[PDB]
Amino acid sequence: TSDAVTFITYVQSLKRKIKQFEKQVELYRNGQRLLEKQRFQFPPSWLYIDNIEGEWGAFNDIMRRKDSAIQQQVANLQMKIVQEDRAVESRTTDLLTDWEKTKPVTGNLRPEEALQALTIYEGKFGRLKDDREKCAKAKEALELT
Amino acid sequence: MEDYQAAEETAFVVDEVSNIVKEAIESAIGGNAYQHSKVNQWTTNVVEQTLSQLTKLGKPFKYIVTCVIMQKNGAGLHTASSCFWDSSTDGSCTVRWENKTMYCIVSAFGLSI
Amino acid sequence: MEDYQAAEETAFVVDEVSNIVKEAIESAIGGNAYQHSKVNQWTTNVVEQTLSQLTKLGKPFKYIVTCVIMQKNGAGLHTASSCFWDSSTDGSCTVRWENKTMYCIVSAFGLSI
Amino acid sequence: MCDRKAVIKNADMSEEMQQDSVECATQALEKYNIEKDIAAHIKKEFDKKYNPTWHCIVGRNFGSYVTHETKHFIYFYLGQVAILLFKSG
Amino acid sequence: MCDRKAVIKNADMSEEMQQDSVECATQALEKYNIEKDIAAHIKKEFDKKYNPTWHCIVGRNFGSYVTHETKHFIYFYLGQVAILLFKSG
Repeated sequence: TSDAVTFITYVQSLKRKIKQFEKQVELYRNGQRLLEKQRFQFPPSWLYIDNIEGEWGAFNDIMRRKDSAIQQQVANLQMKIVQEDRAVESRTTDLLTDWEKTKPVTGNLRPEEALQALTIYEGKFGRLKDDREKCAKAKEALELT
Repeated sequence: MEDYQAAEETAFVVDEVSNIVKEAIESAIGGNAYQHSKVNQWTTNVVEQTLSQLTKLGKPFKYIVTCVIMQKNGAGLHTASSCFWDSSTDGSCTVRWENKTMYCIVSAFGLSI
Repeated sequence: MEDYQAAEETAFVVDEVSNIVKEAIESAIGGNAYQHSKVNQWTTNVVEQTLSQLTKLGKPFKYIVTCVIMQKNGAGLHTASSCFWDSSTDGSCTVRWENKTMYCIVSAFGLSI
Repeated sequence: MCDRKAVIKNADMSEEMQQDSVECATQALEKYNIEKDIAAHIKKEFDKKYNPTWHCIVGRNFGSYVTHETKHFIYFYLGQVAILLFKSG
Repeated sequence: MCDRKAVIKNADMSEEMQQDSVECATQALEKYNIEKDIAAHIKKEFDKKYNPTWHCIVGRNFGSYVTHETKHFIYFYLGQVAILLFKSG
């Protein structure tokens, strides 16, 4: 759903543009009017105005019918993200405890075997950090939770 | 005479199970056309009504009711059920129901306690 | 410790039944495409293999195997099943498999004898 | 050749086969005088070309409300002849 | 109530759906005045009852050959109001 809510965020970014494009069409639907009363010989590949205005109206209607609808049903997504970030916090606490236990600060340990153990720790810690940042970014993108 | 009556009381009659399933489908589906969002809803109602009637029978057997709702778009329909039980006391009934736009097959199994 | 082992032996292991079901589906079907003349053979082979491996377990469970095969044409498919038994002994398992052009839903029910 | 300029009054379609609709309706109008047979020829030609199934009407004084397949709808004019062709079914 | 009679030209369908069409589409005609809006009624309503995808055409003088599913074609005259309605989906 992250990617999904990404597009959800994306579609909000389009809304203004929609209005923008809409008014362009408005200005467009004015200018092309002059086109017929300036006696223009319309080319065949030239698509005609009513075609695109109808399909664009249908475009806006379908978008505001289904994207909006799928946007309200986000509570399940809300609780999914909530439990995901609780799991992230739990794993962060587990990693904190693992770090406190695993401290190789003593020099009696053979340096490179402790280096590889710390490398395994850093790999799983990087995965934990990736999970945390992904959950935070999904939360702020969805922005309802 | 009493033994036959007791056996019929304790026997899995296919006719009444089929009638129960048909009534459940009629009450939950009836003449309604197919919508993708309420398939869960009719499947739940059909199975619930069927199991409720079957347990209202009081007839001493474990019940299994499965419902498959399919749409008339050229999709092929095949439901096969071969099982292992005691044939003398355990039974089954498959009810296949149609409207202008939907298949609905409900399979009911009754097994000895 | 012995009691736990015996209970597991008489338990309806949903994972084991699901593994048997998926093995039967793969052996009977594999990666072949849709053929309406092959649906009967595919369903029958899946059901009989599932029955054979469930019986090879040796558990005191009456086994009920149902198979649903539907070729992908955009048709949303739901199979629902709500039943009645003593849930501490009997179990059920629904395995759904799909490839580029197929859906197959297999329901296996084990009821303690 | 009678230059019947086409103005397409509604479409969800690609432009190439919209002009294909224009040309095919031009040929059908030049070939037949029966509006029924105009629809016959245009509909058969499209069913043959881009795989069935369409529905075509030709008339003068008409409205119609339709559900069609995406990229599979056109409604234009040739001369005084309103021509509609959509795909659904 | 003006008995605008459903005088029938072409039909492969049930008399009941024929004549249900007749009352409710006449209902369409009665409140409204506009051919396309009458079509909006009639096609939307049988997408409601006899399920999508219907296709309706309201006019007076046209030629339409279309494909319709079995028992799904009505084409007749209600006054000079020629009414065509077929299912395709």
